[PDB]
Amino acid sequence: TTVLVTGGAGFIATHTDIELLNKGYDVISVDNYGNSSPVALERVEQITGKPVKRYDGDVRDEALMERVFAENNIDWVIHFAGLKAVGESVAKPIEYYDNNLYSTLVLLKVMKKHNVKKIIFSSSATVYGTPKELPITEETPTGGTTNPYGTSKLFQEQILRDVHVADPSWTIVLLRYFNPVGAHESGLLGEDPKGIPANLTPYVAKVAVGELKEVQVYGDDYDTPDGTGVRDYIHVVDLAKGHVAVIDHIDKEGVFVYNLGTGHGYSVLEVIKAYEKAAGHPIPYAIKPRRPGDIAACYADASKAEKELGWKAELTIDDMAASSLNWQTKNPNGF
Amino acid sequence: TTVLVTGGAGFIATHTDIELLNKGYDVISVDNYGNSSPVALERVEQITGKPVKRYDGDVRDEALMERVFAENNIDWVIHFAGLKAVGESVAKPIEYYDNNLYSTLVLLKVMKKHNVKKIIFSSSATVYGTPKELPITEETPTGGTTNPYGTSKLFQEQILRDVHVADPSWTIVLLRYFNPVGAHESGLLGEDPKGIPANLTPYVAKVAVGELKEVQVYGDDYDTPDGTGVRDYIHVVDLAKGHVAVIDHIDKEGVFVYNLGTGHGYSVLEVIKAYEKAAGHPIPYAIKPRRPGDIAACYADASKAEKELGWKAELTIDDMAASSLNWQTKNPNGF
Ligand SMILES: NC(=O)c1ccc[n+]([C@@H]2O[C@H](COP(=O)([O-])OP(=O)(O)OC[C@H]3O[C@@H](n4cnc5c(N)ncnc54)[C@H](O)[C@@H]3O)[C@@H](O)[C@H]2O)c1
Ligand SMILES: NC(=O)c1ccc[n+]([C@@H]2O[C@H](COP(=O)([O-])OP(=O)(O)OC[C@H]3O[C@@H](n4cnc5c(N)ncnc54)[C@H](O)[C@@H]3O)[C@@H](O)[C@H]2O)c1
Ligand SMILES: O=c1ccn([C@@H]2O[C@H](COP(=O)(O)OP(=O)(O)O[C@H]3O[C@H](CO)[C@@H](O)[C@H](O)[C@H]3O)[C@@H](O)[C@H]2O)c(=O)[nH]1
Ligand SMILES: O=c1ccn([C@@H]2O[C@H](COP(=O)(O)OP(=O)(O)O[C@H]3O[C@H](CO)[C@@H](O)[C@H](O)[C@H]3O)[C@@H](O)[C@H]2O)c(=O)[nH]1
Repeated sequence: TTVLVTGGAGFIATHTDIELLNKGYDVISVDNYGNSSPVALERVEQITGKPVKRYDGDVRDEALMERVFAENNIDWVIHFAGLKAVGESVAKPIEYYDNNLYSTLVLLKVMKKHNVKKIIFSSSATVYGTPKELPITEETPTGGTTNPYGTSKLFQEQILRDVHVADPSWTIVLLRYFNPVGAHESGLLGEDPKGIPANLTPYVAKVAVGELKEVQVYGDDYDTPDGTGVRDYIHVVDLAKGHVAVIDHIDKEGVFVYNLGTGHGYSVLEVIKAYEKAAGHPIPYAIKPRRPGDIAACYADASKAEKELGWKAELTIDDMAASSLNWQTKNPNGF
Repeated sequence: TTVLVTGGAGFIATHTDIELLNKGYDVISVDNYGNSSPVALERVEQITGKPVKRYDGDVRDEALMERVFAENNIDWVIHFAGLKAVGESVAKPIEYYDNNLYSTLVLLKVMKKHNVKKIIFSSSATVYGTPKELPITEETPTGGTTNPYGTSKLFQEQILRDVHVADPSWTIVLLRYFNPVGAHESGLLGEDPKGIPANLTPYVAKVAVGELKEVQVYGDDYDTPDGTGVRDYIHVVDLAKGHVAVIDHIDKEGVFVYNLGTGHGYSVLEVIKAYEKAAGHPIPYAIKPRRPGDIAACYADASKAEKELGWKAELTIDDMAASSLNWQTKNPNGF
């Protein structure tokens, strides 16, 4: 079984690539390295002793995607390629919509043309907006999105649902990830965005090891116990394993929806404290204004994925922080 | 004042082009003639005695759109370019999403780059789905869309709203058209799609003049008085005049929303009867199964546009049918 992994050099993709290769799948990557390094795929190969067939370029490049499908016999696609910062999306809506919607559309066109009709889409807790109830289930209504990123994910979900209406031989798996953190136990791979990290934990990891000065806490006036945002952090290895469980268990047509989270919510301040415990020293932080697009609190009821896929994310916030720092200590400037 | 009219050779665009030119605006067209003829723009020029500067090609062609903006000093854009059949959209979602979303995204990118920040978007009563109340106002909730076409219009509305969040110097006018019908009084221009017409009235006009055999009535089991779909038909000339009223009256930043309809709903059977009255003979029809994506009934409360723009659509269903047949009798195979 061959899996095409778009954005295949990114944070969640590289961890997924490991888990797929360890389970004897063959893996192909396409990535434009806008938020990642080609060295990450070298590390996947190092960890697994298995090849990743690498293509360099943009998922919106129809000629490139045509080559990918013409040169390979692909069974499944996992579509990670996307821009993913809630705050940046509010400021750069067209960059987000172009990248995120048009990558999906070009990919679907090529997949249809080659009759490859099994996709896992990297969707997001952001599709629930300000959650109608907590914890969030797959029955919690979507919509009320607060930022173009989240809107783009909900749009993409609908586009995919409409592909299945028009051709019900498709298998569409909408995985709504919550907030992955951490690194493969080896410390040879981890989260390495380009520029200043937009996500909380890679920023915190850099402050812990002295590569950035001060954690910027975006808002302390949310309707949460300590005022800072609450999220369901999931170890990136657990999330990666979730993808293998889908491909292991779903071999029929249909639209399938799963929340992938732990069910444990942690505030920003609690995350910093988990890193302080892992580092053995204070990590400087400052209270800053709210970031546009952020909501107060979201976390998952992932019962459905446990029942249907046999999968649960049990690595802890301490496992996340420790594995993160292990990577960052060994690789303080990343790749 | 120069207006770029994308889809500028289409049904509603060509009527709008006339009304703009008669009011002393300068008009530029870009169209790929997927559902129209270049001859239509010759007829606009004939009617008005004014030029239409013509570009041939696709709004998704960034190099073409760059040329359009580099070669001309554009004040306003009216974005008509789109695929527009509810039923076809259910069967061809990716064609619809690609054409409709990516044309908009390429256009916005170029407009931003040239600091042209005034747009009228051709939106649709379909954004209301199955209407929460009748008649529909601009306060009627959107969503519940029943077909990828309608979904694509609601998506585009949100993309445009997000452009204004990111740069509130924009003027965004979302015009939700109901169902335009009819032809310029000259009969030298009218509705001329390529292929078998997907809309009701061009099909009915062709059956009336013997160019098609039988009106296909899609469903007679809707929750309406006679069982057939109910719509708010608006004379295409009134709708065209609505666009001039926007540009005449709105010269400030902001997001502005208008329903453009008559407030008079007519069933399919009533439309056929209006054409029979205009033709002076029966027009054969048959009851057929429902078309995917169609809803029972929608019509507009257009009070807001009357107050804010001084505009009302008062041409009648008889004016629509008669002007339609006048065009079709003079041009039985269109252009
Ligand atoms: N918290 C999370 O990190 C989280 C949660 C839910 C969903 N997601 C989604 O999961 C996916 C992956 O997230 P991640 O944390 O691994 O981010 P990431 O930035 O590390 O990975 C995405 C990758 O896609 C690549 N890419 C982006 N657009 C591309 C394009 N047009 N063509 C080719 N390559 C492109 C980037 O270069 C990068 O390697 C994204 O779609 C994201 O929205 C992430
Ligand atoms: N009842 C109606 O007809 C109605 C109601 C509400 C909204 N609308 C919207 O109004 C607009 C115009 O409707 P119309 O009835 O004039 O249809 P139309 O098909 O006559 O006009 C649209 C035009 O756009 C052109 N076009 C389509 N995609 C293009 C692309 N990518 N690049 C260049 N040109 C392209 C076509 O060739 C055509 O000339 C559409 O966006 C439609 O969705 C129509
Ligand atoms: O430097 C930072 C970064 C973040 N935060 C806060 O930390 C929390 C998590 O923020 P972040 O890591 O930016 O993640 P989210 O915005 O919750 O979004 C992530 O999680 C979503 C699913 O929940 C994914 O879809 C997104 O792609 C991914 O970026 C939020 O409360 C932020 O306000 C800070 O205080 N400082
Ligand atoms: O051959 C036909 C065509 C249509 N209908 C019916 O006639 C009505 C109008 O149909 P149609 O002309 O296809 O228009 P709509 O589907 O209502 O959509 C039009 O009106 C929308 C705004 O209401 C626009 O956004 C769309 O682009 C435009 O195609 C509907 O009840 C249809 O079921 C028939 O019975 N036979």
